[PDB]
Amino acid sequence: TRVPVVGVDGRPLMPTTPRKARLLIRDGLAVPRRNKLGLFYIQMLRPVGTRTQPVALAVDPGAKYDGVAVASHRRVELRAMVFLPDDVPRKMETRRNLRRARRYRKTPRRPARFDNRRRKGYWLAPTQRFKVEARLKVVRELCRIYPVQLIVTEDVRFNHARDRNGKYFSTVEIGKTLTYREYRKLAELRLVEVSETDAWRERFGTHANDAAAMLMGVTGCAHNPAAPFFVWRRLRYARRSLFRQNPQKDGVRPRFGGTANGGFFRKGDWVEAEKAGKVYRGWVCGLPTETTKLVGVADADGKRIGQFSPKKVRLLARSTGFSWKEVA
RNA sequence: CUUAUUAAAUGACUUCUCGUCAACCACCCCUGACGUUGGGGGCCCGGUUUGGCGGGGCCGGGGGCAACUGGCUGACCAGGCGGCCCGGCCGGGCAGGGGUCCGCGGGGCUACCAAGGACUUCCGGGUGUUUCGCCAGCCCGGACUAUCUCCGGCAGAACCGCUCAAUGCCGCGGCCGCGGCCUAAGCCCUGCGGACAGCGCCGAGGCGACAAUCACUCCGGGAGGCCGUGUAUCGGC
DNA sequence: ATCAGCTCAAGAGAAGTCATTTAATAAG
DNA sequence: TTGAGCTGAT
Ligand SMILES: [Mg+2]
Ligand SMILES: [Mg+2]
Repeated sequence: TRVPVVGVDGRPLMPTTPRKARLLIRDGLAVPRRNKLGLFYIQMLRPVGTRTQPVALAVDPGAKYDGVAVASHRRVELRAMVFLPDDVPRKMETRRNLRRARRYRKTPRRPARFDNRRRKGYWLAPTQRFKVEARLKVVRELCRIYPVQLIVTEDVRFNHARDRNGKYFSTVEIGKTLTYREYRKLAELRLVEVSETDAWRERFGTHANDAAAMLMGVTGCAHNPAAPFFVWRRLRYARRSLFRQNPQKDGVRPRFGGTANGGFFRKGDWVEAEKAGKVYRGWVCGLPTETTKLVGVADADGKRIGQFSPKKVRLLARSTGFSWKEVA
């Protein structure tokens, strides 16, 4: 196991051992820290030598989930898996339907204006902006704590003109130029063909393994089966839909969404909670209200653990946007 | 790299409307005290007529066992903002004057650096869970008309409403000698009648930050290399 | 008097037109 | 995807 180290100037250093991590914290020379992805690291409180060896990052994008791996010049140091749960198209469809009904029943007749709705600069649909921004944040937060010098990614391609079914390629092809533009600001980029990915996978023998095979290809590092495996997913909430849509008996509409409501906790926050004499660490599914004076907490995969008394919940970290999960 | 063809992804405007909830009126049915009056119900699902969607009229079945419906009004983010009015920037409010589409008609103009506006361009504003902050989308104002972006109609077409359905037809110029004259189904303005609204616009979308984040093994507070600035997988024994 | 376990319901669609980004191919 | 209702228990 290795602990990432970050210098007083904000550069990543080379990773150190857990023993050095312990003693640097104990002696007060460095502060322990967690990344936005929850990865533990240490920030120095002293200048130290800045010499580092090569480190490379690989990202193998999928539609539903991605593989990520980090390798030193010697070995793979990390494997990870990233989930993006495809929530935005339904949310935009429901918002569109509600807008259409609202305008129908609440506005006069209005002119149809569709001929000249020009778009200025580069454009992406909200779903593709969502997935690009998530993948960029993952990469950008990995490059924050590791001395990444090279980014490796497969350049997905599909012949849409000859096969109509290609949905799960379109969702990853679209937005690639913005991704590649943003990648090159972090580190030098090596694009990889799908055939090269296949060849390296078959040579060396969870899709983080495929991203690791792209590393073993480009940089020749050894495989590391003992490397830790992490699961990360973007947190999803009902951000502005404050109430349920259909009026129920006597015309009531129950409240639904909102990430903040003037309380202490907020839905993205990471918390430790007690219930039935047992301790849980999780993320705030639900907020206290005048009637429902409980905090809903969910596990790393987004399923609610339960509802908790607000006295028994301790705030660990405010919303990072991600959950995290180490796989034993 | 410009333009085009095919195919995916998912964003916008508009029309038509389902779905949910609530109140009142009219009619019908079961049942109760003695036609007056009182409790409750009058519901669903599938098929069909159309190019298609929603009403309506038919066909059939379920579930009740009681046969099986009309009219009309209000609500579906919380709220925010603009126009104008009344009282004294706070309180209350929608009278006036605006917005769009359709039918018939008129005035001025022009043939693509068009007619001359704006879903063009530039600047700015409203809205957009919030602890703070940013963005997408929509809408609006002023300044020009921006290094150029955009501007139509008929049939099919009906039991009704809407719709550029598949398809078919027209206009996107004509005439003369690059230039000139003329003229629209194109551009600007506008009259009378009808439709939507009852004063309008935006509200169910994406995200950043937060030090409360103190780890990993292993013993029973400590251990899990010393040095090259107490980083290092690189170098040194 | 309040903690914990278990349960419940939850808005959706046709059509006209238009617009980006990413393929494979044209033609310049 | 999340607030809220209901019950049993101490
Ligand atoms: Mg707000
Ligand atoms: Mg047609």
